[PDB]
Amino acid sequence: SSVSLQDFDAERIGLFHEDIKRKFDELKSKNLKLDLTRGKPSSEQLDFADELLALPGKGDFKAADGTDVRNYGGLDGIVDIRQIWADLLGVPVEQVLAGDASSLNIMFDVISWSYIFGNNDSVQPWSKEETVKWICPVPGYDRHFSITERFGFEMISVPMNEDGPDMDAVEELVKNPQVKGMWVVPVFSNPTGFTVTEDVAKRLSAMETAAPDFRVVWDNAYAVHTLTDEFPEVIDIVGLGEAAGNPNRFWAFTSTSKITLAGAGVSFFLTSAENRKWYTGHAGIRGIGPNKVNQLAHARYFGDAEGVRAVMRKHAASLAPKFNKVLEILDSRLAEYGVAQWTVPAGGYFISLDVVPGTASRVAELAKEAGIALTGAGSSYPLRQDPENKNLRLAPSLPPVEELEVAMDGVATCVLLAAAEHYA
Amino acid sequence: VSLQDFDAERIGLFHEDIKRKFDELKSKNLKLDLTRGKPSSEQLDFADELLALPGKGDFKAADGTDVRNYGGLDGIVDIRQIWADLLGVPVEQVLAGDASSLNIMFDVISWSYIFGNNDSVQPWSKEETVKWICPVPGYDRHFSITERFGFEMISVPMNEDGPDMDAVEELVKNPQVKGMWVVPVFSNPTGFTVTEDVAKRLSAMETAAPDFRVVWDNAYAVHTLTDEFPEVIDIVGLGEAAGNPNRFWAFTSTSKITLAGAGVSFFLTSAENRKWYTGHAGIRGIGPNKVNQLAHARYFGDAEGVRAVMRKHAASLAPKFNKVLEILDSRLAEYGVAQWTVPAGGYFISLDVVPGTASRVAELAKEAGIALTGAGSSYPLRQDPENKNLRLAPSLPPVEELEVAMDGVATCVLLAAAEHYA
Ligand SMILES: Cc1ncc(COP(=O)(O)O)c(C=O)c1O
Ligand SMILES: Cc1ncc(COP(=O)(O)O)c(C=O)c1O
Repeated sequence: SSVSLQDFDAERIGLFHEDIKRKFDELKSKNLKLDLTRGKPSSEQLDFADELLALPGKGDFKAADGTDVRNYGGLDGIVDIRQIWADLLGVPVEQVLAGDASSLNIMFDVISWSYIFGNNDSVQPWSKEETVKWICPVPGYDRHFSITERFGFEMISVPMNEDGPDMDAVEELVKNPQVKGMWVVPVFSNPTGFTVTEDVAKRLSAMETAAPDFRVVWDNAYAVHTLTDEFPEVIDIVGLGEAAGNPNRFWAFTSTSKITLAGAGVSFFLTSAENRKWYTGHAGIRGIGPNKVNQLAHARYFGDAEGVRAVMRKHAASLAPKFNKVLEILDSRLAEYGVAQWTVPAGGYFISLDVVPGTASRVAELAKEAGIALTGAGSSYPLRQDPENKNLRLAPSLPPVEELEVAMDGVATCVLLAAAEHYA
Repeated sequence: VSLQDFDAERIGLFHEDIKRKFDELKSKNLKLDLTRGKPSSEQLDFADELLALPGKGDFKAADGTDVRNYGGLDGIVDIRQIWADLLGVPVEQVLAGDASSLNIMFDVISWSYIFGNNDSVQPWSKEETVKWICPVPGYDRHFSITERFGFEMISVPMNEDGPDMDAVEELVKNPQVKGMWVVPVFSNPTGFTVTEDVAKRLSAMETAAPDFRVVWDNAYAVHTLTDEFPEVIDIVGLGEAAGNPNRFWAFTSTSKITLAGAGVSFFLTSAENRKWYTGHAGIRGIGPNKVNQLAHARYFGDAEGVRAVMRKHAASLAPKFNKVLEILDSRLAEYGVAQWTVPAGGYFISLDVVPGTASRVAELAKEAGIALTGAGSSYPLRQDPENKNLRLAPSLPPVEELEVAMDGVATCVLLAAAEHYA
């Protein structure tokens, strides 16, 4: 009685194909120009931080330790913003470095410097190895993969599961000394929405790796970025490494790009004492230090960690209805057919949609014909290669709800037409 | 009579007297510092408004870009256009970054080492040896970058008209030589300025390395002490005219214009070099801080607004330089122990003392509570082969502290000289 599309008989699927073609032609007739690709805050979210454009303000230029933020010096970032983030994340302030307005920049730099110089645990620079391998949980973040691609690292994929990366697979892979590191987005992961559990974190902390200088990039970009009233747990991953006897394993990051201003916020690097010393030793050759004025501006804007969480409540209220609309259209158009699976995230910036394998690129092509921009098939995979051609990323944050409704209704029609083509 | 011409008896008397004066200095329990090439608080106060810019509701660049959101690797048009106008170059030449030009210099060297630059046949990491030309006295933070990368640094004199071009043109015949540092206007620390003729030689010279780069770090491009602004040679244009369009990586910043560490940096280079840079920069991140760029554009308004700011800096700094020069004149000139630059701009005075004594002068000054930068600080690997050069940084302290500090330094110079000759 219930029958999925893949189980429709030959005639039934042919007739379905004719029907959904009608619907697609109706869609194309609307002459839409809509875009579901932009993983960035809306204007209304950026409005929240309007005061920050006037901070720290005339005459307000002393950090909490007396530092004149207007003059040179200090590689670590100012104590005011470091302490707020330490309090927010529940870690010792000593673990926290605060940078400029890009956490990606710091991730690039620590990889780059490991490549040139070696890290503090290296016996030689990564540039001297015949092959460098890097573990990539998928679906994941294109800008991560682009860094390791640029450096010529062989990227080895593993599944990103509901509780984190597949640890049976990771534990096996790291037995090869070619493997130097891995990427993970541990909370509301980009784009699955999945979150690393304590058990998986402990496995990452305790596993033994063949490379003596192996590093996990723990890019906690969505550390407080809830859609609900409940904030996710902040695992003190640096502390878990230390407890396991692998203190230098984790390079942890976060930022305020999706809290304040996207591209004009403050970044953070959290790591062990030996790793911090290594980083600041190199960073002090690269320059005199980060922008302390913007750090003070941010400290004044937030006040304290509760002030950060109050801002995140504002973002949640803005984003929630957008996620809800996408989810409700996916359900109302697709659920009955058994053609697609999608995440129901509790935070972060994306919904991850799996369609009939072999059809994701066709869905994106159909959507384009109908004036709806989707992120390309494979975009969440190393080298833009999804071996199942099934996954699509949806970005609800920017457009208004009315645009999301029309666009997602269109996407649903494209999913069904591509599926009908595939099965017929 | 110069000190070096005093006879044994006379130098002995001099030595005893100056040693007593040094002891009297050391008893004052001073805590002074002539090392910091930083703007003073009074200079930083000029930009107080900038701490509140661009202000609520003011977030659009001139082309309509929302500066609060992601994207754009080149910097915003407003600040790029002001600097293009200020420097007299096409706006297309100008990239605007974050608050450190050193960071960009480091990056382009690092990326040449890892990846090669756009004219490389292989990354610099693949070379057995990389050599780099270092005009001296020069900037320690430049030399620290090339030291960190393990490049062999080859010194050449920084003369009044720029680097010794006979020496440079010979050195670049060696394909191991991949580049060169220069501070081309009010050079750090000599105050010397590259002439048109030397710039044309740099632009036209044949280099053995196909991917040779000059770092033209024009940190003091508008940083006059007199209110006469120096010529801005369009060095990128000169390289283009000479048929070496990709030779120059040019830099400047607002660190000594607005806020030191919270300003805006600039990278000026050829089209092919810009494409190479932004290709790599776009992997490193999503782009620079456009809000601070807009803040700076609003603060200045236009190139004339930048020059008005530089006049404020000149009026603050000129009396400090004058006071230092007056004390050098009144304590040292008659003895023939020292020579010093008399700069028209920039942040330093370069002082040469009796050869073999610079480290002793710095040690004596430290005993007396006066911090001087160490001997060799303006040389690669901190190695001044004559042990004669010292840097003086007048900008931060008030002139009252400068007079006490410099009087003490002069006593140290004379004691070290007396020890040397006795
Ligand atoms: C996983 C992840 N990391 C990093 C970033 C970008 O961060 P930043 O602006 O600090 O470079 C993003 C985008 O928000 C992201 O999704
Ligand atoms: C020659 C030179 N270049 C660069 C700098 C530092 O510039 P930034 O703050 O833009 O890194 C200085 C200090 O003013 C300098 O003397």
